[PDB]
Amino acid sequence: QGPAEMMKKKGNWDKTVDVSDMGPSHIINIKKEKRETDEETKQILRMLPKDVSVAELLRELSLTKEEELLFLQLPDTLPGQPPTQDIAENACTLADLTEGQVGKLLIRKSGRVQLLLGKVTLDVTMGTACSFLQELVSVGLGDSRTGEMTVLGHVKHKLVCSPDFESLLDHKHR
Amino acid sequence: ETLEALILKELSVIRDHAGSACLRELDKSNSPLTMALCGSKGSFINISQMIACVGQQAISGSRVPDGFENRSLPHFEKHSKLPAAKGFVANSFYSGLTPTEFFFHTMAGREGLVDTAVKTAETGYMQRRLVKSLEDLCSQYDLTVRSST
Amino acid sequence: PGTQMTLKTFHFAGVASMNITLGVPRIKEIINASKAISTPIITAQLDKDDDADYARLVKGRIEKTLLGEISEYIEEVFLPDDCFILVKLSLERIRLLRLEVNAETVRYSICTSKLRVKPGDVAVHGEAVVCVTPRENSKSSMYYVLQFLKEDLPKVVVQGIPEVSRAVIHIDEQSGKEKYKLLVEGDNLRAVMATHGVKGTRTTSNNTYEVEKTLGIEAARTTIINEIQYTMVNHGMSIDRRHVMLLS
Amino acid sequence: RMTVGKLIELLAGKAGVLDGRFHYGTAFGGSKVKDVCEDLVRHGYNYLGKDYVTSGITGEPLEAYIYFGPVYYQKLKHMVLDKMHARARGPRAVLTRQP
Amino acid sequence: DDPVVQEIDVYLAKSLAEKLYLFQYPVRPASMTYDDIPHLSAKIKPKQQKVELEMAIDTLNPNYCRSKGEQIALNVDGACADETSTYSSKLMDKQTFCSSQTTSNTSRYAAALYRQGELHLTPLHGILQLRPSFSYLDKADAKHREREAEQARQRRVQSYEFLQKKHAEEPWVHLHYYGLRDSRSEHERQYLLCPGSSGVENTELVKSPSEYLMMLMPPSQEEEKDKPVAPSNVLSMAQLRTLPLADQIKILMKNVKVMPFANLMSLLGPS
Amino acid sequence: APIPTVEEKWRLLPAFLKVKGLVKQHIDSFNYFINVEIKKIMKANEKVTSDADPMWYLKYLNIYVGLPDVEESFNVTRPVSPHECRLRDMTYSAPITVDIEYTRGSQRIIRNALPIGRMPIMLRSSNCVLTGKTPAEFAKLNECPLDPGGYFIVKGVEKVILIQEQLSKNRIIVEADRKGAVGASVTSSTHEKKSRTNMAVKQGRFYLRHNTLSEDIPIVIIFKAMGVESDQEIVQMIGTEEHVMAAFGPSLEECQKAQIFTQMQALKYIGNKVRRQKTKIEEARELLASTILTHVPVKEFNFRAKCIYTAVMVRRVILAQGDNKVDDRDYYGNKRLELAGQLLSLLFEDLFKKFNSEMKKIADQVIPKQRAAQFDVVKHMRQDQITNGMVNAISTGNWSLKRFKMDRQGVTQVLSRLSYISALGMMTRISSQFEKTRKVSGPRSLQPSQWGMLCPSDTPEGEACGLVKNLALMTHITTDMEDGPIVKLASNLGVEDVNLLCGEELSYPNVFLVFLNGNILGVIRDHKKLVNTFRLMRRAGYINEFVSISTNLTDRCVYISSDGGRLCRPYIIVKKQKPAVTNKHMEELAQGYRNFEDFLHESLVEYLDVNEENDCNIALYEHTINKDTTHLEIEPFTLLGVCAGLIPYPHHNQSPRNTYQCAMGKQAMGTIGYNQRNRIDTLMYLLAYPQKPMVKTKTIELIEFEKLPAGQNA
Amino acid sequence: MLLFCPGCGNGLIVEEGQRCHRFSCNTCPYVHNITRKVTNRKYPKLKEVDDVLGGA
Ligand SMILES: [Zn+2]
Repeated sequence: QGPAEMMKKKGNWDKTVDVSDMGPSHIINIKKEKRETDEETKQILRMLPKDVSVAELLRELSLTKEEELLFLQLPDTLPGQPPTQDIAENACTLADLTEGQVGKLLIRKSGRVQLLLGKVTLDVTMGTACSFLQELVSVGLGDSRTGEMTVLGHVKHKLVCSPDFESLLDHKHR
Repeated sequence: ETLEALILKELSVIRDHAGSACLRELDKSNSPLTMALCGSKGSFINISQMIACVGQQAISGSRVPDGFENRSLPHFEKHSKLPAAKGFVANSFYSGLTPTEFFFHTMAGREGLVDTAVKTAETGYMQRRLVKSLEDLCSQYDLTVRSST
Repeated sequence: PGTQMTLKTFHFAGVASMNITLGVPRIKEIINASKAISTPIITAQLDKDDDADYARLVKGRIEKTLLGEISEYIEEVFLPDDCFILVKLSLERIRLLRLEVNAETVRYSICTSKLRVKPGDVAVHGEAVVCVTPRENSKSSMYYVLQFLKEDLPKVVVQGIPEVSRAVIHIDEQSGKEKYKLLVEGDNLRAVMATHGVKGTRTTSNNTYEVEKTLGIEAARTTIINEIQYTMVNHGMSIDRRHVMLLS
Repeated sequence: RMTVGKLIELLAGKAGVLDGRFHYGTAFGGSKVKDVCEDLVRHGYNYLGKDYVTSGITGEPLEAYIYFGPVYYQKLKHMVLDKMHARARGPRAVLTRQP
Repeated sequence: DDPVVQEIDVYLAKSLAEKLYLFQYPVRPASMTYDDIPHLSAKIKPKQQKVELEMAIDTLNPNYCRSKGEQIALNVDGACADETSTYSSKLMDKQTFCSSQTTSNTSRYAAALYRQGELHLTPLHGILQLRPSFSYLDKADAKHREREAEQARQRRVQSYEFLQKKHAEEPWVHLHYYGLRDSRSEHERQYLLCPGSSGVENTELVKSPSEYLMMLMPPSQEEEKDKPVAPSNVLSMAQLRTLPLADQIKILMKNVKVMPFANLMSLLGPS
Repeated sequence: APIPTVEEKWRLLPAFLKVKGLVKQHIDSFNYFINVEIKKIMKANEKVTSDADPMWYLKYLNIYVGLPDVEESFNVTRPVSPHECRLRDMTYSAPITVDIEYTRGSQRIIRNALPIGRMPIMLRSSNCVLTGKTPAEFAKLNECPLDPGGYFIVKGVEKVILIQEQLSKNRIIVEADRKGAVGASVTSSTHEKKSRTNMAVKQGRFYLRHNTLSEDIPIVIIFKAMGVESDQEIVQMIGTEEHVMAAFGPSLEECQKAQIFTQMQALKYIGNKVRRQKTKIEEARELLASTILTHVPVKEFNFRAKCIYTAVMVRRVILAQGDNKVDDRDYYGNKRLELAGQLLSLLFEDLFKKFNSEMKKIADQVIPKQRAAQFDVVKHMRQDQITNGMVNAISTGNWSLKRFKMDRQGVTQVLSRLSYISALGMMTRISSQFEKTRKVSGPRSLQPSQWGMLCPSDTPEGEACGLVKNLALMTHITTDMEDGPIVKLASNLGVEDVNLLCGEELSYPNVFLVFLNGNILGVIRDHKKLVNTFRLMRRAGYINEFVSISTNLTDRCVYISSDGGRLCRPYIIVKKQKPAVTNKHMEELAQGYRNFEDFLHESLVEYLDVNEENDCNIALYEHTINKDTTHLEIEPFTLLGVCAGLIPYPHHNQSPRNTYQCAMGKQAMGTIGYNQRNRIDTLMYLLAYPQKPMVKTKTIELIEFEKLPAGQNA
Repeated sequence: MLLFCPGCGNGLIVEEGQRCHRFSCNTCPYVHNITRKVTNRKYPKLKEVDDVLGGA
């Protein structure tokens, strides 16, 4: 039994100096030291789960309906054409696309997530979560030498976008 | 190892009784039998392979090791341990072997055939180092053994 | 002989383990008389060959043991005013092992080959747990050397022969006697002979150099001939003994 | 040595010559002995290739039957006319004056 | 199984395209942020965009060894000279961070903001990692060391010095810091909410899947090594691509000697 | 009830053999060389530059190789046959000419016809007389229709360039030393950079070894010098596994004891340690930039890529402690083959470079000063050098590529004309590197990776047993790839650049790496969908059919291979418990409508590399197919080679008896060709009345052996 | 067990604390003062059963 084997160590070791609320003994709770994992960074005690994209959207939409920042990875080309530029070798891209409503996203029975893209459909998948921190900013460069900067928020999760080549070559087999 | 000892045990029993269930059915005046009785050429254990069943083809005294990832060849499932998948060959030289059996058996043949030259590599230099230290000793007329001095 | 030999498989002395080298390489090593050699097997005889538990007990007395195995738990300990290394002893295991040890025996082991530590640095609280204190490094390294110490002491030997690796009880079945005998590997004969229980006057080593070092050259002359004949016959080639007696 | 294929080849070649056909012997296949054996009896030969034989030195029949058939034999480049050699006292090397 | 749920629309905003930059600290676990820390100066080199920060840190607090701070403060700067002093005070009240560029092309990456029923997208003008500066040891070493103390052609185009001169040619552009707690943040965050209706047919995204495949993964070779007149052995079931029919039958009839026509249109196609 | 067997599968073997197969390795490799490789190698050295006088230069613009012809005593020429060369001791060769431009004070002097040297021609290659001829017009050249080709004629003696076998390059491997201590090493070979790198763990902390340093150097110091200044990064790049970091932990104490913590401190610390012939900073930095782990690419001073490379290799060492087992030294997936083309190309590079530079020597010695008027290069543009080098290398049989620093010998052998078989069996031979220099003793034996690629039962009697070997009867050796498109597919399919990640990510068990030819690409999830996407695109035929993909789930890495020199073999594709091929297809092939290539694009067969052979399952005979099958075996007897194919019923004999016959077929007296009476050879054995065997194999009908028989029926 | 400085990210080291012992950064003034009792767990392996029960 734990305590029974523990008694002899209990008889000697159980001293501590955590009651010393003074300079060369105190710690401020915000300035914790660091262990290698964010989850493990709970070192001063006073006493990962799995998820799927559909569920994440479901929480952000129903269980707590609140806006959040994301970051996504785009495939090299979109199923249009370089607007009035006619490819040299420049790929159709989102960088210069027009503002406003542009498309939709849909998820299926059994949880398959896909992105409606005009005539075609494209698959989206979640990237890798991380312990460390990321933020989004912008700069008001109003003058040639000086300006002001703004931070908008912190990104939570990131995604990749990828067309399913199987559903692409099936239109007419090569 | 406990398992594998039981495996080789059973397989050896298969050959022991297969040969046993062959030697008694052979006629007298059978030729391999006559040449193996008087002992000039062959052995009983040899007749059994040539008629009844070729044995577990051990490599260096072990079952054939896995060459690919967790299997000896693609033709068998990963982590498989069944007898055929680790060297056992069920055919005799009379029915003729099958591709995997032929490949495993030729692996065991080459292992030995590499040896004959090599096992002469050390033998020569024992033959030298010994005689080059000991060829001088001779037996004298007073029945003692004396060196050159 | 080195040419006619077959060198067949399954040489395990009937215990399906602890095989040794044979034939050409073995003889090549016997005759070189190298003072160091692999597979240093040693045989020994018991006081009573049917006393199974006592055979195990002497096995325990002779086998090498470490602080890191006689204990199921060890921990570094940090306190706001002290730092020290703690060990928790496997009491029930020691009973099961029939090991002739006590907590303080570690203390005796301590201060040997461990660089300036003193017995007073060790606090033997009781039968269950014992602990040790660090010291100021004072040069070439920092006080936090605790880490190196903490992972090093578990390695220290506490009981048994340092030079032995493992020992095996061999059993027999023949009608003459169904008894036990002790087989040991490790290159030091003098130690195994110097214990209670072992019938030391019958102990035998396979490597020549040790038996020469302990019993004199006239015992070496006999170990050669035993060894060569043993390996020849355990292959199965017939060489007249007068032909090997000259060589020895 | 265990060369069974040499026992079979001598049989299949016999049925081939008697019937006018070349028999395949590929690996992991080829003509089967269970089947060649019947082509012999069609011509009046024993279904396992061993025949009667009479001794040419005595004229009285042998006591065993003998295994006759056609086998492919291939002659090799190592002839003995090229290998005999014998020296009495020929030339010598200059540096170390032995033969 | 049909796309039966969560049919959210998508929108795009260009208002912040050239303004968005992404900053992260690999050394900072996500469980706390720098909201409480005043950044005392900020800087950018817009050409070859690269970023430096400067911020304050508390000193009176128990997790600060003020004695150590003073002792190393006397060393990182000139002990009593302060020619290029980084701290007028004798204590480390500030730190500085450096940044590292992450990629040479940010075009394939965009920021996304989720809202109930709508998604808004905008590209990223840059992504830089952030580094804590360790240079104070370097200048302590420099202080201690200094206290202790035509032309021929070259093949040095790949020089470190040349690219450092190119880097040094750009002076540092400074900015005024404003934290996330400033109403400025929301005042500008609304710009990403682009105007528009719920859904309109896009001018782009017109190409067909087969077309989308071909220009997605174009032929690596733009001109074929040999002609389809079969100067070398060539496909037969994959009908010759442009060969005139009268020559197609010639190709087919060099293979087979005789042939009733009724099976041909399977090879040349029913059309 | 069994699946109905497609009995006509064996027809595919003649269809494969009538294009690929025997002797075609040598012919194809030389054909590739003289037609696309010579042009690149000249392109790489297109211009030479003067010592003075700006805008003075001499330029090559194109180069040609012509067709074989002979000198004659009146600077006049005629074409020659192979046999006129055998009878006259001449050398079967074709002139090399270039279209040189050189400066004259006048802005140009064009040229198109200029003899720069001579090139020996391989028989039956695209530039020889014999190619494309018909058997009835062979007789007029005195040549024999059946002759294998693929060899050279030099000074009148037929010579062969044996297939060489190399170990794979730019590929990490961990091993245990003789002392038991673990280690790792790679050979970072670019076109010339054969320099090695190595690391050691000799005491419980990790260190590097090099010829470039005078001592050994631990890991963390170099990690600091590389631009990783903080300690928090290391546990990221190594992983958060507690026992892994616990093992690693002590390997940094000896570093952090030394008060070197910022990159330049490290640099000046290592800079003083270089084996030279403060500046030590830059001297160390260039070293760390160009000469260490060179095969891993980096843009200028973005060291991150090779940082992770060291991290991953070290991680493997850590897990080597948990389990000592490693990949065998001779697993054939890790061994590459060199043919006539690669060998010859490496020689012509050094010889051409040395020609150009020596021309520069004589030019520099006169051009600026030694005359009042400009010199002309035609007074020195000489052409015996290339000829001498080429012929001497092929005839003598040993090369010294002193730029590459290799001085190998035994590259050529005279073609044994003992019989018909000895010639063929010689053409498919392989030699090896060891050559009894070390007591390896292991590689002599047969490994199961050799299945079907190499003949089991063909290896020489005596001491070289197991060193020399022979190609199987159906096997292709792949050529090198230009690496263009395949990177794009991964970039789109879901890879995430490691440059963008922190290092914790490789720790999760739910992520995989992806490499390409030993080079790093990113990080992937759901490796399976990558493999399915790749094979589905390769079957329909976008990517090249010889590209291969494979996985190793213990290492959680996915390997992409497109390099040349690794063997491949065809198999039928099977799906849903039934083969793709059908009896109707096979009838059409017999009738001649569809040929082998059609089978390739209809996704009915495909090539499997030995490295990818590991991951699939193969059924031998169709009646053994089950749910897990992924291919099928076309014809099992192609496991056997060319000389092992004369033995009837080999699967009945005891194998040592089949090895001995595999070496007496190469000695039986027989017939040699149809022109056997016209050739004057140094020694030639013939039989008077040869007969064809009564029991005959099927390989004995593919090689047309019973047209040139070597025995009698007794 | 390794521990890193929040101030500068480098591994923290124990030192002779003035009142209570101390982790301190080797370079930056960030420090950490030991309040609680703390240990780390090893749990080494023991001997197998075969020859520990065999022969009693
Ligand atoms: Zn720190």
